[PDB]
Amino acid sequence: SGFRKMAFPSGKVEGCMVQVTCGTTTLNGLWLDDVVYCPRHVICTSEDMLNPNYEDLLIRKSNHNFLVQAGNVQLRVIGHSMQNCVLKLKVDTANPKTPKYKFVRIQPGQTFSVLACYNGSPSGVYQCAMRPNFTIKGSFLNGSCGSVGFNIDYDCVSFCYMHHMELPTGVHAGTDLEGNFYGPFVDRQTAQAAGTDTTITVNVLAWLYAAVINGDRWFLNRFTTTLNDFNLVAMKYNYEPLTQDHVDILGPLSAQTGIAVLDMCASLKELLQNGMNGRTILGSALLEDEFTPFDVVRQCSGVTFQ
Amino acid sequence: SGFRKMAFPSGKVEGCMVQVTCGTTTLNGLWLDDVVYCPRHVICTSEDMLNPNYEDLLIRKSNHNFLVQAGNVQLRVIGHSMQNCVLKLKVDTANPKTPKYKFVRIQPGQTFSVLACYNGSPSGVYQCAMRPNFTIKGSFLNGSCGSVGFNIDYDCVSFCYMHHMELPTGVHAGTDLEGNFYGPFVDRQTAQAAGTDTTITVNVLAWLYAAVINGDRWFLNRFTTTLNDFNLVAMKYNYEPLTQDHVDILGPLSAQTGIAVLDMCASLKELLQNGMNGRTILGSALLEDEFTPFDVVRQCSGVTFQ
Repeated sequence: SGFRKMAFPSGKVEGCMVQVTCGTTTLNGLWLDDVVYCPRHVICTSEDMLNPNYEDLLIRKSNHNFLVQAGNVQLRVIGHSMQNCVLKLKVDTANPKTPKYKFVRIQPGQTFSVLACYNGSPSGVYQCAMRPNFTIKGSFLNGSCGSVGFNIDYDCVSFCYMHHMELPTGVHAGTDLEGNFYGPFVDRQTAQAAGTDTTITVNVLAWLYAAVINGDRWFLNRFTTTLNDFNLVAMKYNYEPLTQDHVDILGPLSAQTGIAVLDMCASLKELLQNGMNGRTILGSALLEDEFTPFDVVRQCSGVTFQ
Repeated sequence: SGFRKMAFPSGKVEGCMVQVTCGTTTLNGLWLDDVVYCPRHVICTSEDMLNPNYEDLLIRKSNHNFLVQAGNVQLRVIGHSMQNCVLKLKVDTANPKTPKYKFVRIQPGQTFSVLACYNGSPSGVYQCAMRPNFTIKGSFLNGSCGSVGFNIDYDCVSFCYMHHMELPTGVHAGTDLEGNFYGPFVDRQTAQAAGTDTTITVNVLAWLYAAVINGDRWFLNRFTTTLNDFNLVAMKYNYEPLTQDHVDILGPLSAQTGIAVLDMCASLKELLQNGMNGRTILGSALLEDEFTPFDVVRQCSGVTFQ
C-alpha cells in the first residue's frame, strides 16, 4: 500500500552528466554517444544575457573554448553546433555509460523525473509535471541549468526536458533535447509572463483513484454528473477541460475501483465547491495534479526498470 | 529558487540490489562486498508468518536453498547467518559496484531516500522520514521488502533502513542493516499498534525557514514566544517538544533569514491555533515535517555527490 511522489531511478542518467565551461560561465551537460548537449547560453556573460545575439556570440567561439569535464577527465571537443537553444558539442569519445535513449517532446500534463546537477555532479532527483502553461515547479539554483528531465521504459531513457531559466515568478522553464522551448519563453534575461496556471484535471482524477485504492475514500459522494456540466464547474476553478480521451485513459482505473469516471467527476465537483473542511486525501490538504493516470497504474502495480 | 521533496541519486544503490528467493518466497537483497542482506522472513511461508520460530525455520535451510539473482547471473551462497531480523548470505563474489558504505541507525525525525525494488530491480525512489513512532509513510507493494533507505555523503552511502512490514494501518516498519527493528515491531503477521504519530517540530520550523528563503513569507507574524510557552501549545497539537539542541540546529537558518528561532515558533504557534485559511506554504496546504534542517541547508546551497 501507500502512494508517494516517486521519481525514476537516476543511475542511468548520472553516467551522462558532465560539466561544461565556456569562458567563465559553467553549467551542466548531457553526454550521450560522442555528443554533449548543454544550454546555449553557456557562451553568454552576465551582460550578454540582457539581449544576446547567439549567432554572433557563437561565431567568436571555437572548439577549444568549451571545457567539457567528466569527473577528472577532460573531453576533447572536435565540433560544435547550435540546434535552436541547445549547443551540440561533438567529442572524440563515446560515453561508455550511454543507455538506450530517445529524445521525446512531452505534452502538457505529462510527468517526468528531474535530476538536479551542479558542476556536472548530481545533487538530487524529484518528480514534476509540464504545467499547462508549459512551466514546471522544481528546485533549481544557479548552475542547475543543463539538468535534464526524463522517463524510463524498462531499459530506455526518454529524455524530454533540459532546464534553461527561472522566470521572475520563481517558476522554471526549459527546452526539449532538440533545443525547442516549452511555451513562449526565450533564453534572455527579460521580463516574461508564464500565463494562467490551470490544473491538470485528468491527473487529479487519477490521484483520487489512487486514494480510493489506498483506503482513503471519504470524498466519494452520492452524486454523478455529465462531461459538459462538470466542465462548467471546472472552468470556474481554472481546471483543464476534460475530454473523452481523458475518460478513456482513466478506464483501467475506473474498472479496478468500480467507480465510473463521471461519478468521480461529481466527487471532484463537490470538492471544488465545498473545499475539504480540514480533512486530507493521501496526506495532502489540497488536490494534487502532478500524477498522471499511468503514474498511478505504474505505482499500484510496481513495474521495474533496468 | 524553488523547494521540493528531493531524494538522493540512487545510482550507487541500484548496483547493490539483487533478488533473493528461498523456497517459493522472494524479496529484494542488498549486495555489498561478498555478503547479501535481506529480511529474514524470506524463509517463511504464508502459514509461517502467523507465528514463526525463525531459529527452527532456519535450521531446515542450507546454503543451496537461497536463490540470489543479480540480473541474469546467479550468485553462489557459501554461508548464511541470522543477525536479529536480517539474513546475511555470504557469497563467493564481491560486488564490483560496491560503493563506500556504512551502516548507521538514524534517530527519529531524520530523513532518508528509499529505493523501492521488486525482484531485485529498482522501480522508483522517494524521500521519507523516521516518524517519532518509528514508522514511515512510504509506498510498498508485495515484494518490496528488502528495499533500503539511505543517505549519501559525497561518495559514501549511509544505509539506515530496510523495509520488512506493512502494519494494518497502511503504514510501514522495518529495521536497520544490523537487523534491529525501528520501534516495537516484530516480523510476524499479528496485529500491532504504531502508537501516537506526532509532528517533528524542528522539521516544520526548517520547512518554514525554506519558505521564507523562497519568497513565501506571509505566515511571518508580529509576535514572539518562549520555549516553555510554545511547547505548551505544541503538546495540545501532538507536536514534538522543542529543545535547545533543536534551536541550535536551526541557527544557520535563523542567521540567513534574520528571523530568530523563537520568533518563528510564534508564527508556527499562530498557524496551529488559527489554521491556514485556505492559503498555501510552498505549494502545500498543511505543515510539512519531512524536511530536516540539513535538508533545507543542502537544497538551498546545492551540495553535490559522486
